Amino acid sequence: MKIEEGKLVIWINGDKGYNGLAEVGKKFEKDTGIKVTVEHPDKLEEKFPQVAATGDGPDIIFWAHDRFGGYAQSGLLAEITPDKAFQDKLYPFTWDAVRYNGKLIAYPIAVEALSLIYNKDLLPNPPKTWEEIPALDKELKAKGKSALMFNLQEPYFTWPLIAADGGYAFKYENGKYDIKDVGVDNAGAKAGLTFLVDLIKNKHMNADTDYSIAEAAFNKGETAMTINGPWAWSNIDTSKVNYGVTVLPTFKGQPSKPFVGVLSAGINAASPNKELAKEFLENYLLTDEGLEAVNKDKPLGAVALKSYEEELAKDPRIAATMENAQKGEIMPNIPQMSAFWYAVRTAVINAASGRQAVDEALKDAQTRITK
Ligand code: NA
Ligand code: NA
Ligand code: NA
Ligand code: NA
Ligand code: NA
Ligand code: NA
Repeated sequence: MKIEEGKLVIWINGDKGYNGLAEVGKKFEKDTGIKVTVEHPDKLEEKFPQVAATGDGPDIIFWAHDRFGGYAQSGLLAEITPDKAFQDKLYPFTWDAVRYNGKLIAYPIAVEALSLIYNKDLLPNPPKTWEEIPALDKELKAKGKSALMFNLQEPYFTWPLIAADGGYAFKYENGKYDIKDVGVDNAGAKAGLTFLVDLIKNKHMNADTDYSIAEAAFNKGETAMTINGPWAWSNIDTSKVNYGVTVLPTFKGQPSKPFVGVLSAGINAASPNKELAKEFLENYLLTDEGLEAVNKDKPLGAVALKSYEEELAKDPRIAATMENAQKGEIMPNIPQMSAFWYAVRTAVINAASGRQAVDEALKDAQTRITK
């Protein structure tokens, strides 16, 4: 057949633990006699919709859930059939990330979100609120340091604060998103962006701080805190910096709302191996031993499977990742989300520089996203 019956071909990106996944496949092959081939093609997220559109490609694809919206719109993904008992083995918010048009189209694997990263030697008790941070910065500036540096140029990094007091991208209801219910220019978003702009106006942050500056400042020990994700941990210079990772600060008593990415496993709609793929994903990969094999190769971060997350969370960085993810916002998987990134990027830049008042900046963004 076009996709070969009686084997599994799996695509996963080259920055994931594909050797560990291959070992899960080897266990599957020993139990079933079914060959499992793990591949990590370049540009696989672009290749997959091309080959799957002709009924070809891998049996299983692994990618962040938000890309699977577009795949599901094109009918590239099988509706999966986990029973209710299996569903109860994963944190319930992860299933929401893999619903499209009401139907489950993938298995959640792992969970990623921003956290507050802090220098224990500069700040052994990091702030629980954003409101504390101006006064803390003044104290640290007096001793030659700063409180907080993070990427202000990209809304992925500023949204956690902007949205804390009631902002949101699109309202989620019943496995679907309301494209008319956008939370970009409401009073909560205005409050959060005002607080951010005030941090800049009061000289606690510089409006041109980007990813490079924040990472370098924190790694040099110049700033007590940054905001970044699990991809950054390996790069933190632990020779210079005894760092911790914790829950993001609250604003107006409300948690920060980082976007959540859920690494997910979809089954090709054209696969003749859908029962094999289900068996592999449910009863080999989504087990403590299967996730351990992948994680030992390249860390997954926090995971969707409760039994293994409860083990991983002995690492406080992973516990913090999951806490911030549970309080955060699943990234919408709908096409209108592309309008969100560029509209909000523009709004925050214009607000932080003074080109636009906060209110008019967010109003213009709201209009574009809802057009
Ligand atoms: Na194999
Ligand atoms: Na406090
Ligand atoms: Na448990
Ligand atoms: Na264990
Ligand atoms: Na005002
Ligand atoms: Na409006």
